Amino acid sequence: ARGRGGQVGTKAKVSLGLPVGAVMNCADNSGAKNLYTIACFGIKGHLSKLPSASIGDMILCSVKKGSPKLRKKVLQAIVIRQRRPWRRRDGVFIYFEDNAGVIANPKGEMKGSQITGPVAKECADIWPKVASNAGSVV
Amino acid sequence: MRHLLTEVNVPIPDKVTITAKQRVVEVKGPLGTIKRAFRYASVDIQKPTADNVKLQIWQASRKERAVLQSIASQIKNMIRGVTEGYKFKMKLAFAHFPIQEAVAKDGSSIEIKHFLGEKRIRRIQALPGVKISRKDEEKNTLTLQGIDLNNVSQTCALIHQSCLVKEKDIRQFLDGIYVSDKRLAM
Amino acid sequence: MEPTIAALAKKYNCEKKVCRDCYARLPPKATNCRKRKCGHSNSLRLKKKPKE
Amino acid sequence: GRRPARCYRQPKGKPYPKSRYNRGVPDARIRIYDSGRKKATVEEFPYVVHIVSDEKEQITSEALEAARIAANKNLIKFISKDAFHLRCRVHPWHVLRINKSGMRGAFGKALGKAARVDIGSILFSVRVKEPHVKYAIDALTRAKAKFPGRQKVVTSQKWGFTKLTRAQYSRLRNQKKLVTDGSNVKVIGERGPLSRLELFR
RNA sequence: AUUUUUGGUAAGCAGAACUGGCGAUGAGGGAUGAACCUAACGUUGAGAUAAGGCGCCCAAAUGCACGCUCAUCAGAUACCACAAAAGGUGUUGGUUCAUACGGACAGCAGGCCUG
RNA sequence: GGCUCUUCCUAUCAUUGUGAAGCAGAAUUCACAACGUGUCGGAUUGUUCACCCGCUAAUAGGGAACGUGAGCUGGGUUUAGACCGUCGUGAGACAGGUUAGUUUUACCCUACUGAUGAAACGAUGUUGCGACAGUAAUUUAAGUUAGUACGAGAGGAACACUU
Ligand SMILES: [Mg+2]
Ligand SMILES: [Mg+2]
Ligand SMILES: [Mg+2]
Ligand SMILES: [Mg+2]
Ligand SMILES: [Mg+2]
Ligand SMILES: [Mg+2]
Ligand SMILES: [Mg+2]
Ligand SMILES: [Mg+2]
Ligand SMILES: [Mg+2]
Ligand SMILES: [Mg+2]
Ligand SMILES: [Mg+2]
Ligand SMILES: [Mg+2]
Ligand SMILES: [Mg+2]
Ligand SMILES: [Mg+2]
Ligand SMILES: [Mg+2]
Ligand SMILES: [Mg+2]
Ligand SMILES: [Mg+2]
Ligand SMILES: [Mg+2]
Ligand SMILES: [Mg+2]
Ligand SMILES: [Mg+2]
Ligand SMILES: [Mg+2]
Ligand SMILES: [Mg+2]
Ligand SMILES: [Mg+2]
Ligand SMILES: [Mg+2]
Ligand SMILES: [Mg+2]
Ligand SMILES: [Mg+2]
Ligand SMILES: [Mg+2]
Ligand SMILES: [Zn+2]
Repeated sequence: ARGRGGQVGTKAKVSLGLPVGAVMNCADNSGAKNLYTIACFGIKGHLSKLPSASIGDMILCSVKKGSPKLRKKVLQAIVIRQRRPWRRRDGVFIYFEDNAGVIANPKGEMKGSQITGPVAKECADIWPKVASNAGSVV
Repeated sequence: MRHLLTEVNVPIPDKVTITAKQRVVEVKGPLGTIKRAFRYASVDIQKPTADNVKLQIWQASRKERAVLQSIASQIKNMIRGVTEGYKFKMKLAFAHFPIQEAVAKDGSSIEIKHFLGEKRIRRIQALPGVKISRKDEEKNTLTLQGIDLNNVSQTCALIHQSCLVKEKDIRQFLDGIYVSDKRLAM
Repeated sequence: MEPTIAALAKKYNCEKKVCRDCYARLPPKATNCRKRKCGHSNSLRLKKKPKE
Repeated sequence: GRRPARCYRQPKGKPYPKSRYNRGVPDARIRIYDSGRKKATVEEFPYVVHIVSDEKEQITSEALEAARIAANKNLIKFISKDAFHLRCRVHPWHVLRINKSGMRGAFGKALGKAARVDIGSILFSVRVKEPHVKYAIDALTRAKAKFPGRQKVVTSQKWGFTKLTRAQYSRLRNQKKLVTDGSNVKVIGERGPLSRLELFR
């Protein structure tokens, strides 16, 4: 029982900003502060090409700082904000000031209620529960 | 070993006319004219008499000998073909999804849609001399008529085959268009 | 559907013979295999009939 | 694992029996050479089917028991134990060796026993009644498949396991010249001391 | 190396016997190449050969007669560069038992028999 | 041994088209034409191997002087320093652990990559032909098909079209 099943469509092209090992903020109230990036789904690489995730992706991660109940296990998360500038159909490039993610079950459900900070557009279309829990969506 | 002489005798009946030139056989009857080219065998095709046609092969080996009777039989088919034609009936078989059919006025083409519920369009163009027909009373059948056995049997084939079911147990599914009746005389 | 027809299909589909060697489906009631790989081998079986 | 039979197939050696020069030669997996109804009379099983090794080779005892067990199961099931006498003519006398630092001396311990067979030596013999000849011929052929290379199957016109031709056998029947022990028949000559012949009882 | 041989699963392995040979040896043939086949060498011309060849590379038969063979993996030969158990309604021979106008086989027929 | 790179094998892991099943569907297994293309990111270990964490259509098995040191690297192995253990009276020894311990030369020929280029049927431009050589795209997912066919139920496809 794994994967991204609750994704609602195609995810747009975003410059991949979070390779493996990347540690990002965790914006949910799950009680985990951060997410250590282990893999990213749907990737077959080239030799020695680091697996990379971006806004909207579903990663496989672990919790480095947070509730002792959460760390030491392998969880899935969904990237919300990234600091790596990507580009949108208007030609403008954007970025947030942090790298943020929300722990989720493979079905696309969040474990948590409030999501701290804004969530990127590119995450909403893909993940309606995440979108539901957004305070703001840019 | 090598066989000396082998012959086969083809009868020619009322209203049939036959022509052998350099292995090229022509047969004209009431229903039309059919021609076939035998240039590939060393056989002797004797000048036909309105009664008969004699086929001979000389200094032959077992493999060669068979070509005789087979060319002969092909002739039998040309003849019978121009006397009484050839008609086939193909039953159109489906379990759940009804096979939908559109046949042109020439009778020269068939469209098959909705096979196993597939959204694809099947196109089959009938061979020369072959006419396809479906009536109100046909009870889900097709009818292919023509003078030349080959073109008709082959058209039936192309049809049956266009609809072969794939990537599933063939013995349970069994959807398809199959030949119910072969070698009918009209 | 329509056993009158099921007959037909089943005769086109389940009613053949299979080569214990090249796997080809040969005509029922036939003695030999028509495929070069086995040299027309003797041993053949009935294509396994469906269930009841 | 046991070394492949193709190693010992050809008889390259001079014969190595289990002798007082051989220590710790093992046994042979074929211990019993007779199956079926052994008690039968020459009269009861007239016809013989023989497996004759066509080749010159060394057959492993294990191979023997193989072909044998096989032929037995076949015969017993398809006719009846009562209806066949199955005899293994050949015995596995020859001992194979196997050399198990380097080559310093290669003389090996005893691996197993084999029977040394020459072209035309009878391997198996079955005696049966006419109705069953085919079945015998059948199972023997199958046992031929448990065997190295070529062997052939044959029907003898002699009587059972006897040296007599069925004709001689019949004439000697008629004339009361025959004495019966099991598979064996004895013939009576003019050379015998009269204290034997039945008449001076 | 031929034949005979022992140890060894085996080896272009390790050992022995008789006669040679190769080493110490060229020439023609095995395309090629120590120990195979012919054949043993002074300088040179002719003729006829051995081994092996004669469609072209290549001297010399696309000679003249027989049988057998079609490969959607043909075949093409001593030592030599490997193939086995097992299979084929491909084709041709041969072996042993059978049928047939007191009409067979097969097919279609028809009621084992019958057209 | 790894790194780098190229090519070959097929006893095919995946992808293409099929045959077979104790093939309902889904999944799976056996076989055929077949390498054309692909066959990944990290823990520990000098490692080949092994074992785990993962993604993936798949995470196939091999060859090329156990491919590849004037291409690197030098962790392992195998000099000279030194520790322990065991052995030896000893000097010393381990097919047992530890720790420190140099990696030279290309300007030649070829090879390959690129670059000029004399000269025949007169010279010199411009526009072309094209022998031959090399070739390249391979997959995946989503929508729709559709909660559909099949199936008692659980479950659960495909072709076409579109991105
Ligand atoms: Mg860390
Ligand atoms: Mg790497
Ligand atoms: Mg299939
Ligand atoms: Mg299936
Ligand atoms: Mg076979
Ligand atoms: Mg001799
Ligand atoms: Mg020697
Ligand atoms: Mg000698
Ligand atoms: Mg000699
Ligand atoms: Mg010397
Ligand atoms: Mg010499
Ligand atoms: Mg001369
Ligand atoms: Mg000629
Ligand atoms: Mg293969
Ligand atoms: Mg197998
Ligand atoms: Mg690494
Ligand atoms: Mg190396
Ligand atoms: Mg040291
Ligand atoms: Mg001491
Ligand atoms: Mg040491
Ligand atoms: Mg220099
Ligand atoms: Mg160059
Ligand atoms: Mg000019
Ligand atoms: Mg010019
Ligand atoms: Mg130019
Ligand atoms: Mg080309
Ligand atoms: Mg889809
Ligand atoms: Zn076959």
